[PDB]
Amino acid sequence: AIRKKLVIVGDGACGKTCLLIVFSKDQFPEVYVPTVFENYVADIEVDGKQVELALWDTAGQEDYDRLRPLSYPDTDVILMCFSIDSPDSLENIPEKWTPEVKHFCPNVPIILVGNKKDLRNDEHTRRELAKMKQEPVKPEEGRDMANRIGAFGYMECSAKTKDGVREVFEMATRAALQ
Amino acid sequence: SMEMDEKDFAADSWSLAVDSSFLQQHKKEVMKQQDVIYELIQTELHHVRTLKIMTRLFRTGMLEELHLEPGVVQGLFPCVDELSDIHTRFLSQLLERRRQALCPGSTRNFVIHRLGDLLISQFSGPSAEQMCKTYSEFCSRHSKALKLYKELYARDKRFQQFIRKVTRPAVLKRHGVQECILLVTQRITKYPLLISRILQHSHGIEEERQDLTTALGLVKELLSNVDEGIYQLEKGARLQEIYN
Ligand SMILES: CNC(=O)[C@H]1CCCc2sc(C)nc21
Repeated sequence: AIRKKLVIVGDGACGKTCLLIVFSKDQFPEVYVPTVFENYVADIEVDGKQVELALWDTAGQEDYDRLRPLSYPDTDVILMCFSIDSPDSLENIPEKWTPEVKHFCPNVPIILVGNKKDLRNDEHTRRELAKMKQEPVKPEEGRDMANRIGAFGYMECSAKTKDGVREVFEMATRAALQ
Repeated sequence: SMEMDEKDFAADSWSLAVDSSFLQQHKKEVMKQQDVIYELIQTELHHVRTLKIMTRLFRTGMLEELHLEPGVVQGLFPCVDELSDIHTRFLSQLLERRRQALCPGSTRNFVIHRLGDLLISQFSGPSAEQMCKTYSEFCSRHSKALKLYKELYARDKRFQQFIRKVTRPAVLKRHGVQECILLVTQRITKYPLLISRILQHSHGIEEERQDLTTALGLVKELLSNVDEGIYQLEKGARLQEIYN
């Protein structure tokens, strides 16, 4: 078993902490969803290979430009998150996060992950967004951004329903291994 | 950590830690506030536990078993004694506030109504100066500590055997030397997230809402000062590189 390091980056309301919690616990918390995520070491077996994957978050570090890069040393895979109910979080990806991740983690694979895909069919979400001349992020818009920034891949998941969560981390393990 | 404290914080939430008959007696909004307060203390207990692994297991273990060059162990774990003293004192006050709140005849049923006052004391005056001073020093030595760790693990056989031996137990799975250093650095930025969510459920008493609003502002002022005092130190960094 080899040791690989994954770091999840993205805006405050992109749902990155919820994604790490639902994966580390291996279910959606029924009694209390924690505010913070410390760290976790996942035992994953992808395509026959056994890997120890350390999971880290950048939550709380968004306004601290000299504290945040201390999370980057020795990263093997970057998860770049955005929320499908927030087209403004997708706009920050190419001009805010991508230049930073490429300077501190050159040559590291980046997977662009669209979170909260369940909200693409939420009526309250569509009503709130229409009041600001907006609509939930379309699948082709996510793929176009992942292409534009040179991502290893584009994936979608719902931390609330657990759909696509196992697959994002199995794929991240594969990217960390290449 | 000590067994008394581990059992008091073994549950996933305050609603699961207290007796179900005690829980039923409280309003939903109190339960929600108490769950976040329980998380603040539980993660502070874990943070203090990380600092004890760095001082007792790694640092002292290296000093009493290896023949490393003088000053090498200091470079691997900078400010760990000062950090452990700051956080063990803060945890001591958090645990004493919980213990005063326990019902008579009970070691698990409690409600913490006042917390802002304690957070204002921690994040103000000389205690805030010592946290600011210690974290600016720690976070500027973070990169140099990791590089030194990587050099020693790659070149010294006795260091490699020591690391493999003391980190072999399952309870140390996510607590290697590099994990402890990032766990410590990331800790300070978790406080505003925890305090803002406690504040979200503390509007019932106006004095409490105001004390937490002040404490939130104090933590953000401290984080801004720590962030401005950071400059990564490099092993063998020339003067020309530093002043340019
Ligand atoms: C601290 N900020 C938040 O939004 C809280 C309040 C709602 C519940 C959750 S889940 C999470 C990671 N944070 C929060």
